[PDB]
This record gives sequence, structure tokens and C-alpha cells, in this order.
Amino acid sequence: MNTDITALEKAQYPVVDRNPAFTKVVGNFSTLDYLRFSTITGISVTVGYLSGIKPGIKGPSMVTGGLIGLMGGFMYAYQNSAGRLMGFFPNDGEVASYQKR
Amino acid sequence: MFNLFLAVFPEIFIINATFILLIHGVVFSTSKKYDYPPLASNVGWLGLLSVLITLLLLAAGAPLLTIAHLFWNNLFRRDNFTYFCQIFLLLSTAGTISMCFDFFDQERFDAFEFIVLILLSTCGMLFMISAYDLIAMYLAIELQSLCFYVIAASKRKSEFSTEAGLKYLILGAFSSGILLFGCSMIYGSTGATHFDQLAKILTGYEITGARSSGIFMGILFIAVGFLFKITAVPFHMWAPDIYEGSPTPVTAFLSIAPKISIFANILRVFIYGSYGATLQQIFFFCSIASMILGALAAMAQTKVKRLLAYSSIGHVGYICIGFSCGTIEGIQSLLIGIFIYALMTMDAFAIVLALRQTRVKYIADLGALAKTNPILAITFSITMFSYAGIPPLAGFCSKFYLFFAALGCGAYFLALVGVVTSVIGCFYYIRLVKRMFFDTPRTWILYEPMDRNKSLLLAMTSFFITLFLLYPSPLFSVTHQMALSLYL
Amino acid sequence: LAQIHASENSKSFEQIEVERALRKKYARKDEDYDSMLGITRETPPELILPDNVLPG
Amino acid sequence: GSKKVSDRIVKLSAIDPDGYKQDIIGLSGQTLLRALTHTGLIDPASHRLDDIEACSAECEVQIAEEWLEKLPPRTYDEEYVLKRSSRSRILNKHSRLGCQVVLTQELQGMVVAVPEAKPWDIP
Amino acid sequence: MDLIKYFTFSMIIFILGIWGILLNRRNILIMLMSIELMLLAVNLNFLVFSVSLDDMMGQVFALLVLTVAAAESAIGLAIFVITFRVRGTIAVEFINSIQG
Amino acid sequence: VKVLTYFGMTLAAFAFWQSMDKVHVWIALHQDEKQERMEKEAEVRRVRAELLRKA
Amino acid sequence: DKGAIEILGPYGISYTFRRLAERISQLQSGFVYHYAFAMLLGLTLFVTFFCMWDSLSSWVDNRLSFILIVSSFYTK
Amino acid sequence: KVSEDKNRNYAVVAGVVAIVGSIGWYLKA
Amino acid sequence: LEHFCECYFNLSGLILCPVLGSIILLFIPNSRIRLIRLIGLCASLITFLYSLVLWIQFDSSTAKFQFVESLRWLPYENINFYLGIDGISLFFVILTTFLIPICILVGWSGMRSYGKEYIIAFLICEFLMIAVFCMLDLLLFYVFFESVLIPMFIIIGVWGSRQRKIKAAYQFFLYTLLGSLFMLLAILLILFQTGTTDLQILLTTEFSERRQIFLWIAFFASFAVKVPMVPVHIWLPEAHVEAPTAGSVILAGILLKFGTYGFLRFSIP
Amino acid sequence: PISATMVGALLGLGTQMYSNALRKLPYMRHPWEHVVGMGLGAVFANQLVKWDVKLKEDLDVMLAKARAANERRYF
Ligand SMILES: CCCCCCCCCCCCCCCCCC(=O)OC[C@H](COP(=O)([O-])OCC(O)COP(=O)([O-])OC[C@@H](COC(=O)CCCCCCCCCCCCCCCCC)OC(=O)CCCCCCCCCCCCCCCCC)OC(=O)CCCCCCCCCCCCCCCCC
Ligand SMILES: CCCCCCCCCCCCCCCCCC(=O)OC[C@H](COP(=O)([O-])OCC(O)COP(=O)([O-])OC[C@@H](COC(=O)CCCCCCCCCCCCCCCCC)OC(=O)CCCCCCCCCCCCCCCCC)OC(=O)CCCCCCCCCCCCCCCCC
Ligand SMILES: CCCCCCCCCCCCCCCCCC(=O)O[C@@H](COC(=O)CCCCCCCCCCCCCCC)COP(=O)(O)OCC[N+](C)(C)C
Ligand SMILES: CCCCCCCCCCCCCCCCCC(=O)O[C@@H](COC(=O)CCCCCCCCCCCCCCC)COP(=O)(O)OCC[N+](C)(C)C
Ligand SMILES: CCCCCCCCCCCCCCCCCCCC(=O)O[C@H](COC(=O)CCCCCCCCCCCCCC)COP(=O)(O)OCCN
Ligand SMILES: CCCCCCCCCCCCCCCCCCCC(=O)O[C@H](COC(=O)CCCCCCCCCCCCCC)COP(=O)(O)OCCN
Ligand SMILES: COC1=C(OC)C(=O)C(C/C=C(\C)CC/C=C(\C)CC/C=C(/C)CC/C=C(\C)CCC=C(C)C)=C(C)C1=O
Ligand SMILES: [Fe+3]
Repeated sequence: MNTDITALEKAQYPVVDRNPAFTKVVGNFSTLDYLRFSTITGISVTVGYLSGIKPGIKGPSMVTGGLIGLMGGFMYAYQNSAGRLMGFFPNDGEVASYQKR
Repeated sequence: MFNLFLAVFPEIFIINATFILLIHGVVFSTSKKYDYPPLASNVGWLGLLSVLITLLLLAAGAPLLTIAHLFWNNLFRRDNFTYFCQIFLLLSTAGTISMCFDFFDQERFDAFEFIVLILLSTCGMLFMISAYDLIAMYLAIELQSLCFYVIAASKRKSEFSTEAGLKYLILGAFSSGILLFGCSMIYGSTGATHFDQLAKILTGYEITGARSSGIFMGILFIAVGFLFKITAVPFHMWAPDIYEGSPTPVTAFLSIAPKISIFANILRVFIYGSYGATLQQIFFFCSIASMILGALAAMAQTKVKRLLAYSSIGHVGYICIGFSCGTIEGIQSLLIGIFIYALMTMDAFAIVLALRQTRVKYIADLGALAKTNPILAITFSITMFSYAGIPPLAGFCSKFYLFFAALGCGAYFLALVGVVTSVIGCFYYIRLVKRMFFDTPRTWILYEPMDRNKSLLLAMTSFFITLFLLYPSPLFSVTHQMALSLYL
Repeated sequence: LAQIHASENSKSFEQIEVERALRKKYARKDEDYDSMLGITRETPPELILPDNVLPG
Repeated sequence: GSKKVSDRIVKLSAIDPDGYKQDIIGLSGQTLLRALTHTGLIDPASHRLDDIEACSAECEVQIAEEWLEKLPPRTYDEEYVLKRSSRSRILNKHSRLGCQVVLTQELQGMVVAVPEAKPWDIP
Repeated sequence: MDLIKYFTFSMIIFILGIWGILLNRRNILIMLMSIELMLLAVNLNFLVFSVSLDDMMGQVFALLVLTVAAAESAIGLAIFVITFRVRGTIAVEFINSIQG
Repeated sequence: VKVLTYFGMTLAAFAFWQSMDKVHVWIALHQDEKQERMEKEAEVRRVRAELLRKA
Repeated sequence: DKGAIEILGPYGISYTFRRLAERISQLQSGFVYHYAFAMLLGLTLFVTFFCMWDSLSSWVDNRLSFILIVSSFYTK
Repeated sequence: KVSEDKNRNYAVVAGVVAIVGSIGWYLKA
Repeated sequence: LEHFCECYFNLSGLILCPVLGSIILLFIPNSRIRLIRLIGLCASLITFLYSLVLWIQFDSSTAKFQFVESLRWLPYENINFYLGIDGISLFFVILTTFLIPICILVGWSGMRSYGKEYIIAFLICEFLMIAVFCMLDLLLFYVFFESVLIPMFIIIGVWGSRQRKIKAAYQFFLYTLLGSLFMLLAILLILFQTGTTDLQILLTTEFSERRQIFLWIAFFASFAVKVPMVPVHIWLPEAHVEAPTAGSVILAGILLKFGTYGFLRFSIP
Repeated sequence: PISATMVGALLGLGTQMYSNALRKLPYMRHPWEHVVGMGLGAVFANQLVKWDVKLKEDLDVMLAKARAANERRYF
């Protein structure tokens, strides 16, 4: 399979890594990424609990909401971290860490 | 490899969440221990959450949706136009879902599969917006259509719901076959199905004497399918029967989202492609027919749902006038009309769903509403006057553009038709206001107050309708942006 | 009539709450979805009045 | 008390779709539909107003010509509603919209046939 | 003459589907069958063009269209079944209550 | 239908398709005349357009 | 005031538009066959007018086209 | 002395985490 | 270009007065009938005094528009709208502000059943009509004239005496809307030439005799319905008779003047 | 003066009250919700103003490219 990461709209910030590996993107998670992750997961668990009370399955509903929130929050944090490493999002921290290591 | 899939993060998330909700619903709906709880509202809340997370993922990752565009090129095409169209589609789906909880619990519609089918149809419409090939367009349209067929027949013991489903499936399948035939003719004549290839082949020739009758009839058949989808006359008569016979939340959902998706498709196929004046004439004649028939038939209606269906037919005529004139302002006006009509329809169906708790059916059932719920009667009156296009309400934009294009493209029969149909529409819209405010019936119907979700949605849409023309700049700028992004 | 009124007026807080929840659960129905599930929901006996007070 | 409800009561008989005859009661000045809804012969929820604008022939009844002469003739709107509500789109000559028939003392003893109920509860 | 003969075969199938819609006003099952006939004709159109043009796109889409035809028939026959169950009959006079 | 009825309908259809073949041959044989008519009409239209543009 | 102007005004306009809305509503007959037939007729009209209107101009005119369409309203 | 509903306690923790994480999200952005 | 005036009493505040009255009355319970009555009456009276002051500072020597002020609509500033009066519109503003308190006073005795909706409708009418008389722009003249149709429709339909008010209100709305749509067509016709709807500019552009004839016909379509001129006068007896007393007062005393004002303000010059 | 924060706060408060009224509840039934609505309205109005500015900025560049492409014709 031939691949090509090249985007239609070029990056407006310095490109620290054109096609960062999965584990590199995850290790690039910042405090703000974890805050987004945790907030999305917590809101999802809360919605699961509250919507589960009337059917009587608040626990399992919490688990289902938490799974949805975990997947969505991880995808959002990955989106942000990868976009920063690729230069699509403001990436002052990535540039600073890159100019030193 | 993984980073290539950043272009489809929104769709991956919503599909996976839909699968999770399907499994959750089927596992606990069958539970003896939990006494087979109804899960329509639980799954509905979780699916509203999923839609909102999808919206977040899509809106916050605007550049990333264009990543790896060469790798994805033969599958879809994401740009600014698709960006905004998909955001609007997700917002409409979220609002429609939020309007469904009172219906779930009070009717006791316990089927959670309803929510799953709505989510899968939303997936289909998302793929419709980004389609850039006849094959992908057809597949996404079919996914959307099959989901609607199933949900239109969801009240499976009702004569009305089963009738709606049967009519929908037969007429939908017929129109889809016609569209597929058109696609086959175009492929056979050009050797291409990708929109870029079609643009290159068809540009510069239109009808240069030696015109490909294969190309000309493929376009015609595809246009017939599209016109069926937008409920344009004479391919419209499915719409009033389906709208009335389906469960009211289904009717609300069908009234908005498919129009957005199919108009995105129409823009990117025709506007971006090239046979030309023939097709703009198609939409011109269908617009005039839709305005006239919608006005007259709506004037005939005694029931609320049928009135709203015919009103939507007339308004798609008004909107297609913009597509017909073939200018950047035409596209912009079409988009503005779609947005404003969607918000007004959401307002109207929030009221209708609120009143369905006491089984509203006839216009006359609204009698004395200005006495039994004054603020509700005023809110509904603002919606009607906006539908009529009375300034300074938001609905005035569509009327203003209709006449602007009539004097811009140079069409005076169109202006005459617009004047007459606007006056007819105003009559049958203010008839509702008369029923709520002027009539003194012997027997009144007292309506149960609406839930919080519908009250909040109604409150926001009512401020928008009254106050949009005070600050209309963001919509104007975003729609101009989208119109330009179709070609650049 | 005195029997049903005496029975209701002497209920404790816990039983009042239990019957409030039961009344809410059985106030409406979806018999079509029950038939799809192959179950039949029955009204609990604490919500059924004796026959000697019914109109028939 | 020199003015009783018995002064306005109109004796009526209704034949249900199964064919069985029932003796029913209504007030003079009120509609035949109201009298029929008193005992549930017609579902009151299916026809809540006595207005032609809120009618899909849920109130439709069949009356023999001996009692039809004692009623006012059907208006154009009534025949329109009856014909369009017919499954075969045929106007029955003995069909009356129950919501448009006002009971009077002259209708004492009228016999009315109630046809099978049409679907009415739009999703 | 091969390509005109292959195309007119599929064309007669499509016209037969249209005629089946036109001639079956009391028989909506045959109307569904006529719609399948049209879908078959379109599928044949894609396959013939693929060979004539020496291109694979017609063949990929033909397979996917077969999937759509299958799902369409399944859902349509379910809707037919429930309509029949509600009414006890398939006659068209019992599916005409929505009007106007 | 009767089996013989189906066979006879098949024979009639075979005759119809052979007639269609003759029609296709006719259409192919008249490509040149149609092209000539198209060219003469194109020349007439171009001459009219050039002449009217002179004013 | 109450005569010709009413007839050539609100009284007459209301009557004719009521009858026209009446007629248009009856088109929505409730029969799925009518709806399919309408789609077929619209498709046939599309092909006929927009592609097979090349040699027709010899025998026809646009005036007669629109006249016969309006004249159809006064039938039976 | 003690709230015994474990699922309720977990939901309380989730709501608190959502609130505090939202505050931090605003503050650090 | 910001055309902000220097005088303290200006047009925008006189616009805002009945608006603020209506918002306040939106939230006061119908049980507080005395408070509703007094608040509406006082708002209308203050507006009347404000208009009297505007008369005081009028300059009767200039042919220009006085107290001209501007209101931006878009940051692009392509479309920017102006308010101003002259010696032809001043007394109509005064007449509107004077008649509205009269309308509130006529229904004083029945206000317990009229409710706050009556006063709110009349205040909204006042705001819209003052706006109409104060507009230096064809398009905004259009938008604010059509807006009065909604509260006038409500006034006739709700507080009319008998069931003929139904037909009267329908006819009023439909006749007036037909005329308004004709003048919208004229407005767009003008905009295509000029690229603007600002009255001051149109007073300094030259229109061809032909297109002057046709634009004048399009303006006449609205204005003759408004005046009314025969034979489009038949809506007036029905509407002015079936309306409540104050509704008839507003219809005859102010709304009728809008057609002649349109003739004086756009068609003749 | 009339800032986006104030317009938004007023709109949010009005939204809560309108919602209460639609449900036939007292205007101030749950006052903490009125506070929440004022906050959300202020936030939404400020964000809308910023988004409007950004939208005009993007439309400017896009119109510039359209104009350049059109002007390429006369070369
Ligand atoms: C080099 C080649 C050499 C070839 C040599 C062979 C040439 C044969 C020529 C024959 C023609 C002359 C006949 C002279 C008269 C004969 C005397 C006579 O008629 O008495 C017979 C007498 C009935 O005669 P009748 O008085 O006319 O009564 C007729 C009806 O009763 C009347 O009642 P009705 O009016 O109510 O009608 C109801 C309907 C009954 O309802 C039906 O639907 C009829 C059935 C049609 C569909 C059934 C198959 C689909 C069902 C699935 C089956 C499994 C599928 C998978 C397996 C097969 C696929 C390979 O009846 C019919 O419509 C019958 C019409 C027959 C059409 C189908 C046969 C044609 C198939 C195509 C043949 C292709 C080659 C021949 C053409 C060559 C080019 C010209 O009894 C019999 O026929 C004996 C029954 C055994 C028949 C076996 C036939 C094969 C069955 C299995 C295979 C199924 C698939 C078919 C082949 C598929 C190919 C891929
Ligand atoms: C020299 C060798 C000599 C030795 C060999 C001789 C071999 C014997 C001769 C071959 C067989 C011929 C005789 C057939 C059986 C007659 C005996 C009999 O008992 O029939 C009873 C039969 C009663 O029907 P049934 O079978 O008992 O079924 C009763 C129920 O219908 C059953 O219910 P159902 O549900 O099953 O079916 C429903 C419905 C079924 O509905 C239908 O089937 C529709 C009926 C109308 C058919 C329309 C034409 C279809 C054929 C296609 C043709 C091209 C169409 C193109 C259209 C697209 C273009 C846009 O039923 C019907 O409507 C039955 C109507 C049957 C009438 C068939 C008439 C066919 C048209 C003939 C036109 C002739 C024009 C010639 C030139 C053609 C242009 C090239 O009554 C008849 O006598 C009619 C059949 C006789 C005429 C048909 C055969 C025509 C063959 C002509 C010779 C070939 C000429 C071309 C040669 C080319 C050489 C190069
Ligand atoms: C000028 C526009 C163009 C023309 C169109 C006009 C459209 C309207 C037609 C005008 C004719 C008269 C209309 C009468 C309506 C006035 C009466 C009214 O609506 O009062 C409502 C008031 O309706 C509202 O709630 C309106 C709220 C909208 C909020 C808009 C203001 C936004 C900022 C305000 C901030 C909050 C208040 C600040 C001061 C406390 C009372 O509703 P009820 O159903 O009677 O009872 C409600 C229940 N309860 C009182 C117990 C709460
Ligand atoms: C002495 C100074 C400190 C004062 C502190 C005052 C701060 C209060 C601020 C108000 C917060 C309002 C939060 C609104 C959400 C309501 C949360 C709630 O209702 O708790 C519920 C549900 O809780 C949740 O599911 C998640 C939300 C809880 C998180 C917020 C709790 C607010 C206080 C924080 C307490 C935890 C702090 C310590 C954590 C270790 C308890 O469970 P159930 O009884 O089963 O719920 C029944 C359904 N119903 C919601 C209608 C009541
Ligand atoms: C633009 C013009 C001007 C607009 C002004 C906007 C100003 C901002 C809005 C301010 C809002 C003021 C009110 C804030 C406090 C209300 C908080 C709601 C609390 C809540 O949890 O509500 C729950 C329900 O969810 C809900 O009710 C919320 C969902 C309701 C729908 C909201 C939209 C969701 C989907 C998005 C649609 C977008 C459409 C666009 C096409 C439970 O409520 P409960 O406890 O009372 O119990 C209900 C019985 N089940
Ligand atoms: C050179 C000489 C030129 C002369 C100048 C000509 C200028 C135009 C002059 C004519 C002006 C006509 C304006 C229309 C007024 C119609 C008012 C009728 C409304 C009415 O009174 O009652 C309604 C009539 O029924 C209805 O159903 C009415 C339906 C609505 C009809 C509105 C159609 C007007 C469209 C414009 C036509 C004129 C075009 C001009 C280019 C409602 O009665 P109901 O009881 O049935 O309803 C259910 C009740 N809740
Ligand atoms: C009151 O008298 C009567 C009629 O007269 C109104 C009738 O008709 C009929 C019966 C015949 C009919 C209805 C045939 C008409 C059917 C048509 C034209 C099929 C198309 C369907 C629709 C809904 C028309 C929509 C198409 C339009 C408006 C134009 C097409 C499209 C464009 C120009 C773009 C009867 C019995 C009748 O008693
Ligand atoms: Fe009735």
C-alpha cells in the first residue's frame, strides 16, 4: 500500500515531525491534552450515570458512557498532539523540545 | 499509516460509538434481571453525547480533515465547504435527537434501535457530503435512504406508519434506480466516475453540436433522482404522505438533514461539473412548479403536518431558484435559505412535538391557544410570520433573494409567481395565528406543558428568528466562504 | 370504599415511595415492543383496586 | 324542578358494526357524535371537537331515509369529507357526519348504524 | 455490433421494469419486482461498459450495487409483510388512507 | 401460459431482435449524410453569425 | 364597490383560488400508483422537451405549447 | 457517616473530575 | 461614515422609549393591572414630550435633513443606514407620539380584560411607525412598514367586536402585503442601477425617462393601496370598522398617511 | 457601553426566563440556572464576535485568490 500524508492545506507552524509514530504522538501528550481527555471522559461518565437511573442500569450505563468518553477523549488528545507535531496547530512546546533534543 | 486516518477521525468515532450503543441496548433490553428496561431515552442521551463529541472532533480538527488527500482522493474529498456542511448536519441531528425524549417516555416508544438507525443515517449523510465520485455518492445515498425506510415504518402496528414506509420504499427504490441508470450512462460515455475527471471531460463543450446523448441523459436521470430527494415537483408526492404517516420525530428529522446532505451533493456534482444551461433550466422549471403547487396544496390543508410538508416543498422551490441562476450570490443565497429554513423547521417541529403530547392533529385544535398558553401562541405566531417572510424576521431573507435573483438573472414571470405564491403563503400561515388568537370555539383543548429540552431549543430558535437580522454577518461571511470553496 | 381509603392513608413513607415508582412505571405502555421482546408486563397487585369498588 | 334534564333527553338506538342494537341517550341541541361518545360507541378521543374543520369522518354514521328526511340536507363540505374518507372514494347516500347532526325532539326514536372505526391516530 | 446488442438487452430489461410499474396498479409486489428488474438492468450496464472501456470501475460498482439490491429487497419485503399483517390483505384500497 | 405459447412468443421476439439489427445497420449507413447535414447547417449558422456581427 | 370590484377582487380571487387548491389537493390521491405514474410522466417530459425538441420546431411553436397547457385547466 | 452507594460515589467523582478538568482546560488555554 | 448628531435629544432615544416600555411590560404579572396601565401610559407620554422637544430644536431654514444620525449594520460598512427628519416628516412623528397615549387612554376602563398585550401591541406599533417616518432609506422604509402589519393584524383580530373582524383582518393584511411586495420589487430595481438604497444619494442620481416611468408605476402600486386610491380602497371600510376603537384611531390617523408620505418622500422627487 | 458580554448575558437570562415561561413555570423557578444562562450567553456572544472577525479574515484571502484567478484571464 502506497501512502502519502501530504495535506491539501500546508502547515502554518514549524514541522517537528511530518508523520509522527503512534507512540511518539502519545508520549507527546501535554497537560492540556490530559485535561481535555479527562474532561471528556468525566462528562461522558456523568451522562451515562444520569441517563441510566430511570431504566435502573446506572452502573452499566456509566460504563458504556465511560467507554464512549474514553475513546472520544483519546482521539481528541491524539488529534491535538499529532497536529502540533505536524505543524498544523500552534506548537511552541514541541518546537522548544525539538530545538534541544 | 495511522496518521492517514486523521482524515476520518469524526466518522470512525461516530461509527464506533453507534456500535457500542447497539451492543449496550441489545444486552440490557433483553435482561430479565433488570426487567427488560426501556432504553430509548438512555441510548438517546448517550447518542446525543456521541453526536456532540463527533462535532467537537470535526470542528476542532479542520486542517487535519484534509490530511493525506492524495491517498484518500479516490474515496472522498474534504474541504471547507464539506467542513461547514458536516458541522451543520451534526448540529441538526443533535437538535432533532434532543426533541425526542418526551416522545420516548410518554408514548412509550421503547425501541432504542430508533436512535441507532438515526446515527447510522447520520454516518451516511456525512459520507454523502464528502462524496467525490458517483459510486460513493450512490452508496451513501442508499445507506441514508434505507435507514429512513426503516424508521418511517417504526410504528409497525399503525396503519399510517406502515402505509408511509411502503410508499417510501417503492418510490425511493424507483428514483434510486433512475439515478443509478444515469450514473451508468455517464460512465459508459466518459470512462470516468470521479468528479474531477468528469469536470475535465465535460468542461468547454457543453452542447457543441456533437453532444453525447449518453452524457446528456445520464445527467437528466441523475437530476431526476436528486429532484426526488429534495421533494421538488413533479417528484414530490411521496413527501406529504411520508411526512404525515411517519412518527413525528421521524418527520422532523427527514425535514432537515437530508436536504443539507443532498444539496451538498447537488452543488458538488452539477455546479462543479459541466452540462450547463439545460440543468439550470431543469431546476428553474421545478422551482416554479414547486412554489405554485406548494402554495395551493398548503392552502388546501386542514392538518398541521401536511401543511408543514407542503410549506417545505414551496420553500425548496424558493431555494432552488438560487441554484438555477448560477452565480456565487446564487449559491450563497441557497445556503442562507437552507440554514434559515432548517432553524425555522426545528422551531416549528419543537412546537408540534410539544403539542403531540395532547395529540394535536388539526389546525382547528389550536383554538384558544392564546388563552391557555399565551407565550406558546406568540412563539408559534413568530414562527408563522417568519415562514411567511414578514420582515424583520429571519424568513425575509429567502423572499428578498427570490426577488433579487428575479431581477438579477432577468426573470419577470418568476417575480410574478413569487409575488402571488408569497401572498398565498402569507394567507395560510396567518390562518394559524387567527385560529390561536381570534377564534372563540365552544370546546377547548388544554395542552400539557413541554419538557425542558424543547423549551430551551424553542427559546434559542425564537431569539434567532426575531433577532438574526440585527447581526447577520457571520452567516453571510461563512456562506460566501463556502460558495467560493466549491471552485477555489 | 372505606377499605381502600384506609389502606392508602395508613401506608408508610417507604411504601408510598415504592408505589409512586410503580405507578410511574405502569402509567403508559408499549405493547408492540413487548411483543417484540416476547414478554407481557402485568400490573402489580398494589396498584389494582378490589372489584367491589369498581363501577361494574 | 320545572326544568329537568329529561326535558332535553332524546331517545336513540344505535346498531354497532357487529349488528347489535343499543338504546342510547343524548341531549337536544348537542350533536349525534356526543350522544354516541357517551357510551363509547365512538371513541371520544378520535373526534374531540364538533367542527367540520376537525373531521375525517370518524363520526360517520348510516341512517335510513325515513330519518334522513327529518334532517337538514348534507352541505357540500360534508359530502366532500364523506367521499374523500371513503375507501373506494364513493359517496354513500345514507352516510351522515355525526358531528354535523344536531339532535332535536323530532329525532326521538331515530335508528343509526355506526360503521367500523377508521384509523385516526396519526403517528 | 456487439456493444449495441449487449446494451439493448439491458435496455429491454429496464423498459420491462418501467412497463411493470405502469401495468401493475393493483399489484405492488410486482411493482417491487419491476424495480429489481431496473436495478438488474443498471448492473448489466456497468459490466458491459467495463469490458467495452477496458476499465475495472464498472465491476467494483456492480458488486456494491448487488449489495444494495439485496438490502433493498430485504427491507422492502419486511415492509410488505408488516403492511399485510396490519391489514390482512395486500389490496391497494387498504393502503390509500393517507391523502390530500 | 402454455409451453407452446411461450415458445411462439420466443420466436416472435427473435424476429423482433433481427429487425432491430436491420435498424442498427440502417442507422450506421446514414452517418455520413447526417454529418453532411450537420456541416451544412453549421456553415449556415456561422455565416449568419458573422454577417450579423458585421453591423 | 360591492359589485364588479368585489368580483374582480377579494370575492372572486378567494373563490377561484379555493377551487384551484381543491383541485390540486385531489392530485394527492393517496394511491402509490399515481405517485409512480407522476414520476414516470415527469421523466418522460424531461426527455421529450429537453432533448427531443430538435425537429419538432418545424411543426410546433412555444406560443401554442403554453396556450394548450393553460387551456387544459378548462376541461370538464 | 458514610455514603454506601458505590456507583453514586463513582458518578460524584466523575462529575468533580469533569468540573475541575474544565476549569483547568479554560485556564491553560 | 458616522453621521452622529450633536444635539442631546435625538431620534434613536425616541425610538428606544416604547421598546423599553414593551420589554418591561413583558415581565409584569397580569394581576398587577394598575402597574401595567401606569407604565404604558407613562412611556407613551414621555415619548410625546420627547417629540415636542424635537420640534423645539427644529431649524426651519434649511432644505437638508436635520438631526441626521447613522446606524451601522455590517463591519464592512457597505450597507449603513441613516435616520433623519425634515419639515415634511416632523409633524407626523409628533402626531404618532400624540395619538398613542390616546389609544392607551381609550381602553383604560377595559384594561382588566385587555391585559398587557393590548398596551404592548400599541407600543410596538408606535416604535415601528416612528421608525418608518424617520428613515432616510428605501429598504428600511420597506422593512419597518411591513412590520406594522403583524401588531395591526393582532389588534384587529383579538379586540375587534364581532366575527367579521376575521375577514377584515385577512383583507387588511393581504392587500397591504401585496402593495408592499410591489414596492420591494421597485426597491430592488433601483438597487440594481445605483448599488444603494440611501435616500440622499437617490435624490442626486439621474433616472432615465423610461425607467422612471416604470419605477413610478411600481411605487404607485404600493402607495395607491396605502392611500387608498380606487379601486383598491375596499379593504379600508371593513378594516377600519371592525377594528377596536384605538385600532381604528391608529389605522385612520397614522397608517393611512404612509402612502401619501411615500409619494411625498420617494416618488415625487 | 453595549459590549458583547452584556448582550450575551441578557440573552442568556432571557433564554432561561422564556424557557420557564414556555413550561408554565414562574420566571425565576431555578435561579442558579439563570446565573448559568447569563454566563453561557456571555461566553457565546464573545465567541461569536471573535469568530466573525476570523471569518472576515479568511474571506478576505479567499476573495483575493478569486480575484487573482480572474485577473489571470487578461494576461
Ligand atoms: C440445442 C438445444 C436443443 C433443445 C431441445 C429442447 C427444445 C424444447 C422445445 C420445447 C418447445 C415445444 C413444446 C411442444 C409442446 C410440448 C408438450 C407439452 O407442453 O406438455 C408438457 C407438459 C405441460 O405442458 P402444457 O400443456 O403446455 O402446460 C403448461 C402449463 O401447465 C400451463 O398452465 P399456466 O397457463 O397456468 O402456466 C403456468 C406456468 C407455470 O409457472 C411457471 O413459472 C413456469 C416455470 C418457469 C420458471 C420455472 C423455472 C424457475 C424455477 C426455479 C427452478 C430451479 C432453478 C435452478 C435449476 C434450473 C436452472 C438451470 O406454466 C408456464 O408458463 C410454462 C411456460 C414454460 C416457460 C419456461 C420454460 C422455458 C425455459 C427456457 C428454455 C430455454 C431453452 C428453450 C428455448 C431455446 C431457444 C428457443 O408437462 C411438462 O412440461 C412436463 C414437466 C417437466 C418440465 C421440465 C422442464 C425443465 C424444468 C427444470 C428446469 C427449470 C429451468 C428451465 C431451464 C432453465 C435453463 C437455464
Ligand atoms: C414451419 C415449422 C412448423 C412446425 C413448427 C411449428 C411450431 C408451432 C408454432 C410455435 C408456437 C406458436 C403457437 C403458440 C401456441 C398456440 C396454441 C395455444 O394453445 O395457445 C393458446 C393461447 C392461450 O394462452 P395460454 O398459453 O393458454 O395462457 C393463458 C393465460 O394467459 C396463462 O396465464 P399466465 O399468467 O401464465 O400469462 C399471463 C398472460 C401473459 O401475457 C403475455 O404473454 C402478453 C401477450 C402479448 C404478447 C405481446 C408480444 C410478446 C412477444 C414479444 C414480441 C416482441 C415484443 C417487442 C416489444 C418491445 C419493443 C419496444 O397471458 C396471456 O396474455 C396469453 C396471451 C398469449 C398471446 C401471445 C401472442 C404473442 C404475440 C404474437 C405477435 C405476432 C407478431 C409476429 C411478428 C412479431 C414482430 C417481430 O392462445 C393463443 O393461441 C395465443 C398464442 C398464439 C400466438 C403466440 C405465438 C406467436 C408465434 C408466431 C410465429 C413466429 C413468427 C416469427 C417467426 C420468425 C422467423 C424468423
Ligand atoms: C416589532 C417586531 C415586529 C412585529 C412582530 C410582533 C410580534 C408580536 C405581536 C405583537 C402584538 C402583541 C403581543 C403580545 C405579547 C406580550 C405578552 C407576553 O408575551 O407576555 C409573556 C411574557 O413572555 C416571556 O416570557 C417573554 C420573554 C422574552 C425575553 C426577552 C428579553 C431578553 C432580555 C431580558 C432579560 C430578562 C429580564 C430583565 C428584567 C427583569 C407572558 O407569557 P404568559 O404565557 O402570559 O405567562 C408566562 C409565565 N410566567 C409569567 C409565570 C413566567
Ligand atoms: C462549606 C463550603 C462548601 C460549599 C460547597 C457548595 C458547592 C455546591 C455547588 C453546586 C453544585 C451543583 C452541581 C449540580 C449537579 C447535581 C449533582 C447531584 O445531583 O448529585 C447526584 C448525582 O451526581 C452525579 O451523578 C454527578 C454529579 C456530582 C458531581 C458534583 C457534586 C457537587 C458537589 C461536589 C461533591 C463531591 C466533592 C467531593 C468528591 C470526593 C447524587 O446522586 P443521585 O442522588 O443518585 O442523583 C439523582 C438524580 N439527580 C441528579 C436528579 C439528583
Ligand atoms: C441565537 C439566538 C439567541 C440564543 C441565546 C442563547 C443563550 C445561551 C443559552 C442559555 C441557556 C439558559 C439555561 C441554562 C440552564 C439550563 C441547564 C439545563 C440543565 C439540564 O440538565 O437539562 C437536562 C435536559 O437537557 C436539556 O434540556 C438541554 C438540551 C436542550 C436542547 C439544547 C440544544 C441541544 C442540541 C443542540 C441543537 C442545536 C440546533 C441547531 C440547529 C435535564 O433537564 P431536567 O432536569 O429539567 O429534566 C428533564 C426531564 N427529562
Ligand atoms: C390596470 C388595473 C389594475 C387594477 C389593480 C389590480 C391590483 C390587485 C387588485 C386585487 C387585490 C387582491 C388582493 C387579495 C385580497 C384577498 C383577500 C381575501 C381574504 C378574505 O377576505 O377571506 C379569505 C378568502 O379565502 C381564501 O382562501 C383566500 C385565499 C388567498 C387569496 C389571496 C390571493 C392574492 C394573490 C394575488 C392576486 C393578485 C395578483 C396581482 C398581480 C378567507 O376565507 P376562508 O373562510 O375560506 O378561510 C378560512 C378562514 N380562517
Ligand atoms: C378536477 O378535474 C380533474 C382533473 O383536473 C385537475 C384531473 O386532472 C383528473 C384526473 C387526471 C389527472 C390528475 C392527471 C394529472 C396528472 C399529472 C400531470 C401527473 C403529474 C403529477 C403531479 C402531482 C403534477 C405535478 C407536476 C407539475 C406541476 C408540472 C411538471 C414539472 C415541471 C414543469 C418542472 C380528474 C379526474 C378530474 O376530475
Ligand atoms: Fe366529524
